[PDB]
Amino acid sequence: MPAYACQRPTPLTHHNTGLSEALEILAEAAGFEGSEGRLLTFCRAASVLKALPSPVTTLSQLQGLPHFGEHSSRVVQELLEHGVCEEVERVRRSERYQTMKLFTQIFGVGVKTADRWYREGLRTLDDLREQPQKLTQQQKAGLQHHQDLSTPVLRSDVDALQQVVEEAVGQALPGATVTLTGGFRRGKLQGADVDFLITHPKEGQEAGLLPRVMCRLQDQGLILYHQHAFERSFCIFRLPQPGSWKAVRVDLVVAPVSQFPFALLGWTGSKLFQRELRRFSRKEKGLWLNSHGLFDPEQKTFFQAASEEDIFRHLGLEYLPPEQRNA
DNA sequence: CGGCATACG
DNA sequence: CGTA
DNA sequence: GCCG
Ligand SMILES: O=c1ccn([C@@H]2O[C@H](COP(=O)(O)NP(=O)(O)OP(=O)(O)O)[C@@H](O)[C@H]2O)c(=O)[nH]1
Ligand SMILES: [Cl-]
Ligand SMILES: [Cl-]
Ligand SMILES: [Mg+2]
Ligand SMILES: [Mg+2]
Ligand code: NA
Repeated sequence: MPAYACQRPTPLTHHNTGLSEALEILAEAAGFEGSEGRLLTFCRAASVLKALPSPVTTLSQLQGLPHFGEHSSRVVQELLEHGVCEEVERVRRSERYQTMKLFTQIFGVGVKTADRWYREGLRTLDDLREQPQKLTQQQKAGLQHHQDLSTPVLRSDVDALQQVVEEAVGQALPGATVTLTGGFRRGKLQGADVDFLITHPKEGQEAGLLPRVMCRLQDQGLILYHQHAFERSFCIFRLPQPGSWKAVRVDLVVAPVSQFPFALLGWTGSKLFQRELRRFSRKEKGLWLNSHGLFDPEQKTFFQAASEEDIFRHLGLEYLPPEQRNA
């Protein structure tokens, strides 16, 4: 078992679901308290279990696994012995955890805002609605649309949405393309949103594209919310339903075709996979990775990539398809 | 102990 | 600060 | 919280 998640296949479904979900509660709770290091260890421990070829049935099977020390091992031990971990249940039940979870789920609210509101005594969505003066326009939208946005987007929803985006993109710039990325590209059957990557085969033609796309979508009546030169858009989209419609989150990003492999890798995730891949690049290979490129700071040169495969090869890593990046 | 991914709106 |  |  290698120490970095980008060094091993992680499938979407696996053999240690209950154990990884318990560790991810502790990870989440760590984040709500601002402990990014603890969050990372619990996420990595969880992810290690996702990568195992069979269920953990005894504590000894943790020996030598990376990211399992005293704390994570005890969590697993208790689940194996009793079916529950007391620390985990205590977190689940706590007012702090439940309210930070509820508040950070709102589009436009992060940990810092949730925490402030929590300290101010606020606890429910209706608490927030009563004092609407204190909300940003983004948060107002997030709160109005919260019920719809809390329902999963279905894979079976995605194609219709992609078609609508393609129509607008084609008018904005003939020849421009739309690629499904994010969780659905990793094989998820549901998601919190739909993430699309846009480019054009002629380098440079994509400059100024996203505002054109957004204005067209808004003219079609499809945009319930968006922030408006830019290259990322975080929207709320109108998605048809039987006799009605629902709000869904849609992310759009534009990249030049030279950067497309880096953007595709970066947006396809998982989020933990990308963090680990970047950490690996920098700490093991001395190369700086982001969604735009891969930089050698000694030669002061960028690696040209024509494919994700190129990028894995330049990092000396075995290729992982998107389905195996579910760290 | 230091480090923990990296960027855009 | 928010967001991916 | 864990790794190197
Ligand atoms: O903090 C982040 C968030 C997101 N991302 C990158 O952006 C991608 C989409 O970010 P996302 O929030 O849409 N998550 P996703 O994996 O699609 O699952 P879901 O919750 O169902 O939408 C993620 O999969 C990462 O590749 C980051 O790199 N860092
Ligand atoms: Cl589906
Ligand atoms: Cl980036
Ligand atoms: Mg997504
Ligand atoms: Mg997204
Ligand atoms: Na939020």
